Amino acid sequence: EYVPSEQIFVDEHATSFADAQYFCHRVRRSKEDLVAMGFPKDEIEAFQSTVAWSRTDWRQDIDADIGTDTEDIASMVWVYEHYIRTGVLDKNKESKLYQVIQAGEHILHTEEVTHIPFVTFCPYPIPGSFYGQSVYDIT
Amino acid sequence: KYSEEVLDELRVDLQRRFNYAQGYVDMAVKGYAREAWEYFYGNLPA
Amino acid sequence: KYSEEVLDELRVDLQRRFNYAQGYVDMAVKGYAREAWEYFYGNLPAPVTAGSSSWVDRTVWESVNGTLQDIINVFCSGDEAVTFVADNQQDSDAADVATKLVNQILLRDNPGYNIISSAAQECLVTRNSFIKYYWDEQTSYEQTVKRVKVEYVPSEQIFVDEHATSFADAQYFCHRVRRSKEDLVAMGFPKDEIEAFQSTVAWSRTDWRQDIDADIGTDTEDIASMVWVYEHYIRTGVLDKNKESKLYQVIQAGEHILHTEEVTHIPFVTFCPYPIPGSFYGQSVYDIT
Amino acid sequence: VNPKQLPARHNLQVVVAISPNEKAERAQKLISLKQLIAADAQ
Amino acid sequence: VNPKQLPARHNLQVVVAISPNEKAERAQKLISLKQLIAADAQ
Amino acid sequence: ANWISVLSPQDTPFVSMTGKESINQTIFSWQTDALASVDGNNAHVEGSRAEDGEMKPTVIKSNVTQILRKVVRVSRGRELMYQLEKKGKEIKRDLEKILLSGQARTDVLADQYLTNSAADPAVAGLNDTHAARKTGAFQFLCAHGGLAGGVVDKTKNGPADPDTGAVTVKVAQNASNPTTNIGFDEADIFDMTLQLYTAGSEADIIMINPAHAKIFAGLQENTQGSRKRIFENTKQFIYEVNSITDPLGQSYKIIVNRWMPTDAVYFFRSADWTQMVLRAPKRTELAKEKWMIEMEVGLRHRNPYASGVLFTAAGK
Amino acid sequence: NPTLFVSYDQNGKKLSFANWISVLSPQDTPFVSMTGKESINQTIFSWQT
Amino acid sequence: NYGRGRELMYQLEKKGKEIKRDLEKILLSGQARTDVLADQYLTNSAADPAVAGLNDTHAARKTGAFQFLCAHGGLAGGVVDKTKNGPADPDTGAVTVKVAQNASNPTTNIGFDEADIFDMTLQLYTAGSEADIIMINPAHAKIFAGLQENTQGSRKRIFENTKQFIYEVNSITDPLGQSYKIIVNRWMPTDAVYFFRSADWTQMVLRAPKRTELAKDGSYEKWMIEMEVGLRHRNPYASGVLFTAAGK
Amino acid sequence: NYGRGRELMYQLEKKGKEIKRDLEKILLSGQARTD
Amino acid sequence: TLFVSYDQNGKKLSFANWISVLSSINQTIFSWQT
Amino acid sequence: TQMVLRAPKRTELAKDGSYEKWMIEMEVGLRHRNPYASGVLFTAAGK
Repeated sequence: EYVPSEQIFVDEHATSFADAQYFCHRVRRSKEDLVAMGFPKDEIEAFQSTVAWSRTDWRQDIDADIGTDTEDIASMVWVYEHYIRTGVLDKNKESKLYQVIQAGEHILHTEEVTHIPFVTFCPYPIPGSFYGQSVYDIT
Repeated sequence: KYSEEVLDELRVDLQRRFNYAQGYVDMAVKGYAREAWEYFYGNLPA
Repeated sequence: KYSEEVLDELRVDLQRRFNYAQGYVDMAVKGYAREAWEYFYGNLPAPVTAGSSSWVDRTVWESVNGTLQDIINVFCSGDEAVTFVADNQQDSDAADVATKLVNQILLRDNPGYNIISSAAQECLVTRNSFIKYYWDEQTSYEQTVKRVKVEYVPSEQIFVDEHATSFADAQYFCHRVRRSKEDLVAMGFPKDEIEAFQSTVAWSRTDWRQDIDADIGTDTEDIASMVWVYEHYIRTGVLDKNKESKLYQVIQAGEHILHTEEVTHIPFVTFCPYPIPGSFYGQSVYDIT
Repeated sequence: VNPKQLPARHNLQVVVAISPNEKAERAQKLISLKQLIAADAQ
Repeated sequence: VNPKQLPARHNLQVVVAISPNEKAERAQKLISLKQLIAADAQ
Repeated sequence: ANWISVLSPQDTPFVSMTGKESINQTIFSWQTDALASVDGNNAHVEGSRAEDGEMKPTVIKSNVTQILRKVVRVSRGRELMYQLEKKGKEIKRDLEKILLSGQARTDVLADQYLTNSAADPAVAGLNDTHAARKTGAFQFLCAHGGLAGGVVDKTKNGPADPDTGAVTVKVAQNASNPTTNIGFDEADIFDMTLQLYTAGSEADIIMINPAHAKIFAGLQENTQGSRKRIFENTKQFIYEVNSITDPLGQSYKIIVNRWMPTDAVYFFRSADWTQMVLRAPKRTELAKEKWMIEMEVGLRHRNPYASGVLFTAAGK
Repeated sequence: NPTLFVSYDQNGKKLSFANWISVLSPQDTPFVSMTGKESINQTIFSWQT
Repeated sequence: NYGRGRELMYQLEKKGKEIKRDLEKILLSGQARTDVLADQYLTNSAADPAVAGLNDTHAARKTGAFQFLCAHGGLAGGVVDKTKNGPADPDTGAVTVKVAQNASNPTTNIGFDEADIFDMTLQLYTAGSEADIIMINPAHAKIFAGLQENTQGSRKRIFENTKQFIYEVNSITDPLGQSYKIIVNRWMPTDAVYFFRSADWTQMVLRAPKRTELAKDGSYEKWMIEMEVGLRHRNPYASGVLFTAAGK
Repeated sequence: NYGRGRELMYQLEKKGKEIKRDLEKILLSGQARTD
Repeated sequence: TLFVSYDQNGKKLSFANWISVLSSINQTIFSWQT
Repeated sequence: TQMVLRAPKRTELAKDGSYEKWMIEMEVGLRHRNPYASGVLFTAAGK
């Protein structure tokens, strides 16, 4: 699936996915997948990225209600996915990379992974940086 | 055998990292992307 | 049987050499590279007055792209990068093997396309650009690998002497790097892991988004916390001067040396468009336009 | 693959800037050579 | 299809930007090769 | 000429010797007071009949973090990056100067930091009740024995830890001169080593202002005639000291730092001190063309009776 | 509250405690711990000076 | 909790460390002996006199330290007098415990005079102990260091273009050829030094450190640590001690 | 942050819902176009 | 001595945000005909 | 929702001269959310 840039958050000291130390990607996932991993007794865990999106056009408003009931399990909710290279364990251990998937004040999943499944397009790239140029800045 | 204190420390570290990353990325990319999208349709020049 | 006094003398000599090399290289290259990068985006000519409406003319960027497109159409146009060729049949069986190996290592293992694009776009404005290759020996189920870590290297993280004109006759050559605490613990101070700390200005001015001296979220105690280390290649008789002028690679941290060894070749390579004879640095599009 | 078994740069010429279609080109050359070696029986 | 049975990227070159007619092109090449292999009996 | 000259005094040994650790709140806290005393005799008569134990659990200590702005105002070529790097170096120097000062954290909250019930109720609606966050300094956390309002008192020794009698903060007494020269005695740092060994600090570093290194330099010599250098056909005049070993067998490495107060000397240790940071240095601008920096930082110390401080003056 | 973010009135904070306790205490026992034992049964032993 | 793990294992390790520290202090201290058993029919007639028959208090129970005279001069009641020179061993004639004066030095610099060590060594030599170890507390090692400093010029240090400075001394060689090593202990009376011997002088434990507990009354988490260690010396006239100069 | 962190988006969502409720109420309420 | 190790309670936890929830024309003027 | 601390469990404490004691020690607590969310209606004849 495609992924906009308004729902991405990365560190400054990084220049590519390889040396990237921290990489976040907010997602909108239903309550079903969350119940599949945490808080089965509680399903009422409610809640710029919206401005840039609602301004890419002038029709949509991501922070509105399309009609989904809040209690309905399929109600979409914002979750925070992160890839971090850090020794959360004893720092003497290798700088292991870890994928974490959490909700509001609750963590749902954690695991190891040695590769970020994300890919980025960089037309007119800028060496020594994670972001290239854009037609806007040129025209 | 993951401790809850470990998870709390991880939450704190990740929260501060996300705060810094947002504070950077906003003015780095989105401040320009918004006006670029506005120029896309010619809505910025008032 | 390396004495600590020898290491202290080496530290002093290397510190003074780095000081001189920085004092030279700054005004030699970076003072021009910063303004060249600023002209790249047309940010140097300031709005002297509101009524002037000083519309900038992005011309350097144009020529940079016009050259970079042809450059990539020359080298990176082919599905392969290079192909070794021999002169006899007794050594032809190795040509294809070496070719396949280097192609795999460069493309199927490393992002050679991005490396070349970066080494090119950054060279025509910085007067030079560098590429480097090392032996990666990562280890964790305790799998250990031996890879060819090839990577681009900006000119803002390089420091060289003035009396040199090429890697061959280069007497001193430094390259600051940002390596995690893991690799350092693998070679020194296992009981202590809290060894915290223009090159940043030129980089944060190549663009206006990044700030290398900030915190992306990494905890200082986290072993993966990146730290600045000083790598150096020096030709000197640190031993009795009567001995040959041996070359030595040193890798140190703040007031601490981690590794030392001998080596007869610098793994760094430099691009020099419009080269300048008798010098280590060529010309640049900025100075021409 | 033994490293000592490999030759040195003194006997290894290098070439760069290879077009994509060169493969096909080689093929053509090859088949040409084929015809040649078909005409000579020695 | 066993995943362990597959090779690694070190021995897998990739190509992109393939024209639609390339298939036909290949066919031509093939038939050309056919003629070639028809001329040599060895 | 296409370059500029800048002195750029940037020693900063302390910042690189203490590391750093991220937090998630403007106020952090730890808890450690001591182990139980010895009590001497512990004989018994075959019976416990205790009094719910004398645990007396640990005390909870905290510290506050402050803010540094160092605004940039533009009205060499691109002077922006130059002034930005200059201000960055200046703020780093200011941090190195502050963290080693004698400041004492002062804020509306003293020990009830939480006060979630009140928490300054008269804050919302007007938003102009802004107080000034002041963090704890080095001399404040090293088992001080007072403070002149907002600065540690430089004429009062610290208290004693109940675990073992040790006074890690003492008023220097140069018994060599008749209170005329402002200098360390020959046996005033060894007293600190003794106290630390009794308290068990394991420190091995000593920062010093160059206005005091002459003392340790001359310490290698004397007038009574029991200590004197020698030169056996040597073309050198080394006049320096960088290592000490008290009779207790505790090594101590000396380092010089120009950003310390002249009327004080410090006994540091790598792990016992940590630099807590909340907001990293960010280049940005205010609300809706200036530039600015903002760095939230705080000071943490593992245990007060571990590190040591010693004031230099004459008693009066 | 996306309008203005205020700090003094921040409710439901996280104290951010430290998962470690400095229990430094002088306890070495250099020699007395390495002498030995001569376990006995009674409590009126002697050594016949 | 947030920094604590449990309230039992933590407190148990706490009490263990405390009991070890207590033992260390009690052995090397003035813990005068106080016993009630004035046994008269000993030597292969082991019995308890009619007294102490049914009563079950048995308060007085101590051991070691001078009262456990250990070849000392005399104590004043329930406190050890650090001012009494020991008796003379009739074998050869030697006092293993004495108190040098602070007249050779100022009347406020409590400490030794660099001559009392060699006197103690000669006394031991005449006694035939062969001790070679010293257990001294801080505030007295500076004497061991500066013995070569508080002179007229005879003794002196040397620094040959060396950036290191040292006042550490962990060994001395008696003129009699007896080598002695210095070891610092912190559980001393900060007024004396012990010329003790090697492991030959060992202790003995009756009830090893072990845990017990009562079940419940209404509610509690009681526990116990009731080690029953005891000390023993060997030919008290062998080893010796040297108090510091206080005055009387 | 100490307590929660990231209060901006919380406040922004609160204000969005607030203006939604306000619009509903005022639109269903009667008031002239006095100008 | 005296190891209990029952009072660590180094939780150092933060808040959880358990709050409760209760949830084109171009010109400035528009007209219609009736 | 409830706030059971550890659990409801039965166990015996130290005995006595031919006695036998037992305890339960159940510890719980309530948790209401949004106090203005549950209705209460008293009955009164007047005020």
